[PDB]
Amino acid sequence: MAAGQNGHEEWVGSAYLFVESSLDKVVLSDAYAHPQQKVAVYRALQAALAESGGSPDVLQMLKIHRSDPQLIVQLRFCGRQPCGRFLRAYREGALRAALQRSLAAALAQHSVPLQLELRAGAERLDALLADEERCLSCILAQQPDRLRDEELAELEDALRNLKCGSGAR
Repeated sequence: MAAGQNGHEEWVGSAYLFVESSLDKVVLSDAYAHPQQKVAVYRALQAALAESGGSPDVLQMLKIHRSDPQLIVQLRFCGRQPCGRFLRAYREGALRAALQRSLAAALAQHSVPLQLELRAGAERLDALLADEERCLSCILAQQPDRLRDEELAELEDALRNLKCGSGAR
């Protein structure tokens, strides 16, 4: 156990994710326009991150951005441990999306190909799979902005109290 001066170790930034079903007959982005849908999607996306290593205590969504025929979601980071799981789990999530397309016909969908892309700077999703250290430089290069997300922060904080996982029994 060594120690002396107070280390700062500050690692936090914002990342943009694009989610689309690759379908031009359904306008999914418009559906997220409604506020109730954004909040409902808010909990759905939060649970999905836990599977990839994005717990609501370390990784949270700052806000949902809607632009063009795609959905943009802002993510926040703080712990390095859950950060490595976030990018490593991202590759696995993309593979899972391919399964949904084959399962679409099997269940009741002609085809629902969904995919996630990362845009943190000049490197895209294919530019982050090769080097993992670079993704941190891009995500950390851009500072977050809570000036316009003050209302969202209260909404996610209220959501935390409603959810009670890890029961004592």
